[PDB]
Amino acid sequence: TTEVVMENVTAFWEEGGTPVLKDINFKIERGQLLAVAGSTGAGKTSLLMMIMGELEPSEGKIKHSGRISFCSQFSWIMPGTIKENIIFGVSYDEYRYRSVIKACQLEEDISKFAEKDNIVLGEGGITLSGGQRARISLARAVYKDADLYLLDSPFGYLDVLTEKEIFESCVCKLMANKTRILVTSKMEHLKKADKILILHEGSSYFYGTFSELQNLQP
Ligand SMILES: Nc1nc2c(ncn2[C@@H]2O[C@H](COP(=O)(O)OP(=O)(O)OP(=O)(O)O)[C@@H](O)[C@H]2O)c(=O)[nH]1
Ligand SMILES: [Mg+2]
Repeated sequence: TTEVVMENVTAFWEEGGTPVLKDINFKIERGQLLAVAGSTGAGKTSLLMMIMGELEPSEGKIKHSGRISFCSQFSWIMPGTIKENIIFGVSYDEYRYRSVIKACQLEEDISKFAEKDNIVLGEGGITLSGGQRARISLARAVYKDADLYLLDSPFGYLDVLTEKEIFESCVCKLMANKTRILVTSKMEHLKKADKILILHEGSSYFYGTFSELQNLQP
């Protein structure tokens, strides 16, 4: 039925501090995509942290079940091959790995190296670009089997067309049956999402659909 719910959620990082989230409400059905938008400091990553149990509500209720795969907004690499970085301790399957690689446009990068998927990262040899590290980090999160994918601004350092292509091939097509929360501000992502939550300084600036928002326009 419903995969993730927040109801009247208020939370604080620090006792007696200012609330980081204020009366937040949303629901995601199984297989849907929630886009979470808002300016820096609005509370988007903190919302993800609450779903992951790192931040408890002071008011309100939260529902979520099952395993989570989390993609940080800060890309990271550990010493090892590009294949090891993407599978990252999960069991290996050639078809699944290849599908993720292709959806993240990493096939083109990998094909250029003599060592192919065995190119070694994070050990002083290859220095990856920001966009390469972001696509590897996204691929790692998408390769993991999970009930809920939390993708925190995963398109760092990508030009707008590459971002659009990967949003479509990875988030929309490859992950079509999966419950997804994507922190993103881009118009097409909000338009393709089943629901949109725009945060501003902890509060719900807007919650609904892109179509509902368009209907409010003069
Ligand atoms: N005390 C404390 N404050 C935090 C922590 N993490 C985030 N914050 C603060 O909580 C507010 C929201 O922060 P975030 O949730 O990281 O904001 P965001 O929407 O993810 O911002 P961007 O990632 O820059 O787009 C901010 O005012 C932060 O200063 C923490 O671990 N401890
Ligand atoms: Mg953040």
